[PDB]
Amino acid sequence: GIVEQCCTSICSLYQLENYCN
Amino acid sequence: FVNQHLCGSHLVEALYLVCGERGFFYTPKA
Ligand SMILES: [Zn+2]
Repeated sequence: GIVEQCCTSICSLYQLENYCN
Repeated sequence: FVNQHLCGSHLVEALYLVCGERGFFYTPKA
């Protein structure tokens, strides 16, 4: 999911925002 | 913003910046 994606590949802050409460 | 490569604790730091007072859920795969 996002944890793996950000580390194996790349990820954007906009994608990180999907994890906020 | 630019795309980033974030591993281990460095991803939790990013989430903390992005979400702030809203809080977040850190859910790695098992
Ligand atoms: Zn480090």
